[PDB]
Amino acid sequence: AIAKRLEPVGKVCVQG
Amino acid sequence: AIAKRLEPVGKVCVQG
Amino acid sequence: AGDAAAGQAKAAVCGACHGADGNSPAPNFPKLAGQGERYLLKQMHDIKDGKRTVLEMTGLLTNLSDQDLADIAAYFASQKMSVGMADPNLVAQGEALFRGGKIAEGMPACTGCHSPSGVGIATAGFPHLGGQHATYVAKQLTDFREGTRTNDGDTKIMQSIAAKLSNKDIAAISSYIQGLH
Amino acid sequence: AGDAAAGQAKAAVCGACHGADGNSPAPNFPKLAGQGERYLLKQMHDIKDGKRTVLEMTGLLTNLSDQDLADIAAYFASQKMSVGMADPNLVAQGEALFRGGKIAEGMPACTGCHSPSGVGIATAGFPHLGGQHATYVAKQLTDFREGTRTNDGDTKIMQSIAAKLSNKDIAAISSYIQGLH
Amino acid sequence: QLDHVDIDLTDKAAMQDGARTFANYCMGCHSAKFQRYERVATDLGIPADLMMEKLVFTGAKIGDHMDIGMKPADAKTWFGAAPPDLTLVARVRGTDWLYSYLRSFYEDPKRPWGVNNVIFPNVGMPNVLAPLQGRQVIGCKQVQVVEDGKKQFDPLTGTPLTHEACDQLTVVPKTGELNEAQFDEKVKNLVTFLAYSANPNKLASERIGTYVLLYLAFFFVFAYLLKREYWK
Amino acid sequence: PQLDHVDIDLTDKAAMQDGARTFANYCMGCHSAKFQRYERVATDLGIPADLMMEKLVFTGAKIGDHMDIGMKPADAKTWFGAAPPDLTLVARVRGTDWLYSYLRSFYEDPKRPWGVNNVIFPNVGMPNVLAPLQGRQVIQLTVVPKTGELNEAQFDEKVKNLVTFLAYSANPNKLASERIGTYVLLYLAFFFVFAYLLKREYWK
Ligand code: HEC
Ligand code: HEC
Ligand code: HEC
Ligand code: HEC
Ligand code: HEC
Ligand code: HEC
Repeated sequence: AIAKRLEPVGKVCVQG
Repeated sequence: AIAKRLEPVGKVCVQG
Repeated sequence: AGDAAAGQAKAAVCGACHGADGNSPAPNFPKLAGQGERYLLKQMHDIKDGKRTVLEMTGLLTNLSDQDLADIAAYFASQKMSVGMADPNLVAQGEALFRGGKIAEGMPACTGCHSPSGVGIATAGFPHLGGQHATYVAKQLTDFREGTRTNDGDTKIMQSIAAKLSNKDIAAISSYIQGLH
Repeated sequence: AGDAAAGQAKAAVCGACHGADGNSPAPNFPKLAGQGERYLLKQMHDIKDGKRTVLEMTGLLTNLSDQDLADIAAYFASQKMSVGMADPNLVAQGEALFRGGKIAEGMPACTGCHSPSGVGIATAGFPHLGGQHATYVAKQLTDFREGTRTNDGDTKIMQSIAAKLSNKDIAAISSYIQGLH
Repeated sequence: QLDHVDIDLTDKAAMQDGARTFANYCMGCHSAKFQRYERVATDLGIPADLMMEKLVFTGAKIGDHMDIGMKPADAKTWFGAAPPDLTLVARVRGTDWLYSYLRSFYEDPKRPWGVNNVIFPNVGMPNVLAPLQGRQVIGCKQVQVVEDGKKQFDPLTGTPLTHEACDQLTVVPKTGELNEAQFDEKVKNLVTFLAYSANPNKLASERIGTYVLLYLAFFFVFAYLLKREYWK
Repeated sequence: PQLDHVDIDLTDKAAMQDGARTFANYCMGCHSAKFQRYERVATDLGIPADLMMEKLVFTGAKIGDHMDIGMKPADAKTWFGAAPPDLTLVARVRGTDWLYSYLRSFYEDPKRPWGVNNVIFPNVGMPNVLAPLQGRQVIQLTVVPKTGELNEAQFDEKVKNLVTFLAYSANPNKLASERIGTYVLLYLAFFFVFAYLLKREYWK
């Protein structure tokens, strides 16, 4: 619950 | 006199 | 403001290098899709006036008027930049640099002026970064660091910021930005 | 310790690149004349064991024993490094960096470990710098900064120091070192 | 004219969302250097590992201050004004001012960053929440009709009766991730976190003060009896 | 260890200027003098401000700045195994005799990390940075002939001038102190007679 609330805004798409 | 007394040790050769 | 509808027609010549929609396929050509219209127009004017030197664009903007440039910038800003992929071996360091910067070296995080998602601030002219080719981003960071690119203004925002990035830092952050969304 | 007399005969093969007396004519080859014996021997052993990679030296030291390397180092140390000229447009910045380092960035001045005149500290293994080819010094600083050269030890003395040098700083300091004596 | 916001410092979820917003959209330029990640995690109920993973982006330790890489002098050169430390900004400006300021950015081409602020005219801050709010402009939109405080709502639907006004902050449709209510809640959570940061002792202060006042009432009863008696 | 006595003259402006030159060139590479300012050193040594900036300020600092250096203490401690201490007060921490004996007691010891040891400071982490001037000194300490720019007498003067500057740096107020103290003591002797006479008059 807290972890979802605190998710960083920037999402990075990584190879594999 | 003081200028000679305080001359920096490192001497550098420069083009021209 | 420019007209995206007419810019699409006017931007066909550009699509040779940047792609039809502005999503260039080659890493060395930057993606213009989704880039801030203000930033795109500023870059095009700088390249016209020689403030930014792009040899591949020699004479391509000289014949385009201010309204044509505005239309092209609006058309490219109306698109969506495709998101690349970050190198797993570099994503950690690049993410740390992008989100946190360097407290010790006093380098800002990129998330302030460029959004945490890398979309930039269109009104402020801060360019969209997320999804931009890693090669192009690394080249721009190197150019800012070495003073090759100086069209960031008298304040030298990016010249100063890139002065604090090493080559490994530049590569890692470019790789992270390539996959940032 | 090595014998300079025998080293002269043993060092003839090296003179092809580094010069008969160790004062190389080509900028890319370092001058070995007047270099610290301890530093020369350390570099020779590092190149032998792969701690330092010199492709042009591949296999040249494999057949030379410890005593032969000591003799060559002693011979080269007995010589006097020739002094080049510094670029007038770079001598000011290079001199400033060499004598004062960077207070704000925390980069040391080079005059401590390398004498104010660049003669190094022979006993401590700090190499003689003054008069060394500007191109070679720039390459060494770049390798230290990029981690390409890591034979400076676990303390990473020169890697840490060169991490704080820019390309322009490296160029200016290399020119000054070339002119230094 | 500021807009009132009812900020609940006992809402851990709201403060957590505000802290996330601050760490992502705000710490790029603004520091919270008078405040430690460890204390923020303890007060917001965030596990230390979770705080490290989710809110500490600068490589600092849990006990370190919320410092950022952007130096005040560099940022003053770049923006024309140094982004102030935001640990105490809720106390400096108040929560209502912050709530109105973060929702009052509107496009203004005459300005260096293309935006201006109703609350803070000619502010040097770029509109960094534009992706969330969307494009906001000084345009024409429907505003509730008011005549000398005679505010008209719809008796049946309970929604406002509106007339067009042509000098209002209007968000261009389909330009931001969040609608007006969602961005309102985002800004409310951010201002709640800032209010906590400015005064992290508020709840403990109220508890301790309640106990102190109870004790002082007890002691007053005894002292008053010892006075009125002994004055006979 | 046994130290060599050196007579330090803090009124010798030329000697202190030579010592300041030696400190700026050979010592500020690793050591800071961060508790004194270039401006005050120039004023006390009789060095013009422009001359001080040109000849002794190598860090790009202003005349009024502390004599700071780029080498940070943590980095130097990592590199040398020991942090080069700030030398502003070293003449008070160690004394001029100890400094004079220490800077002349470096000899070659291959077992040491920097190839040198010191009689005064055994197993010291200092590289022998004045080896170019003194020459190769080996163990009783003897200098290998034709290995340094200076002979024993010329190097002793160089160390003496450097130690003299260090002596001044530790105590920049000594000359002004002895001047003021003379007048304070003269006044107190003058005041004592009046106080003594006043006491004698009353105690009759
Ligand atoms: C979360 C997105 C943010 C909040 C909340 C605030 N900021 Fe900023 N900011 C920036 C600058 C250059 C200034 C100075 C402008 C000027 O002085 O004219 C500011 C100012 C503020 C203020 C005003 C505080 C006051 O006492 O007047 C507040 C309340 C504030 N900011 C809150 C720059 C930036 C920035 C760089 C791109 C970012 C990412 C943010 N600000 C983010 C937030
Ligand atoms: C290949 C011949 C090109 C064509 C045709 C066009 N552009 Fe391009 N452009 C090209 C390169 C190799 C680069 C990168 C230069 C560098 O420093 O690496 C660019 C760059 C731009 C930019 C800057 C983008 C940014 O900074 O994010 C813009 C805004 C731009 N180019 C615009 C543009 C327009 C309007 C064109 C048609 C008129 C066009 N480009 C064609 C190479 C080429
Ligand atoms: C050309 C084929 C070479 C011959 C023959 C020898 N060396 Fe050399 N050396 C060469 C290069 C290109 C370099 C620089 C490598 C780099 O990283 O840029 C060197 C370097 C050295 C060094 C290091 C000197 C220094 O300043 O650190 C030493 C000590 C050295 N080489 C020794 C050496 C000896 C003993 C040789 C004969 C057996 C010899 N070199 C030959 C290229 C060439
Ligand atoms: C880096 C190459 C140095 C330069 C150049 C000079 N010094 Fe040094 N110094 C250095 C280190 C690493 C140390 C610590 C050694 C240890 O084992 O602790 C020192 C120490 C001194 C001291 C001792 C002071 C004390 O113990 O309180 C003195 C007196 C001293 N250094 C003097 C000195 C002088 C006069 C120099 C120029 C001639 C000089 N140092 C240069 C590192 C380096
Ligand atoms: C504050 C304002 C910052 C921050 C903290 C960073 N950058 Fe960015 N940047 C900024 C501006 C005003 C510009 C425009 C420059 C111009 O007008 O010529 C840029 C541009 C870039 C670019 C070039 C983008 C492109 O050419 O398409 C890059 C690659 C870039 N900036 C990267 C970058 C990184 C990695 C940062 C953190 C280390 C960073 N920036 C921070 C303004 C600002
Ligand atoms: C003290 C520690 C210093 C500082 C302040 C500087 N250097 Fe120098 N350096 C040092 C060591 C121990 C070594 C040996 C590296 C090894 O064993 O591989 C070096 C070496 C160099 C070299 C290489 C020279 C050559 O290859 O012949 C260069 C070019 C060099 N260092 C340059 C340099 C510069 C420019 C400095 C000031 C910015 C500097 N050093 C400081 C030890 C130390």
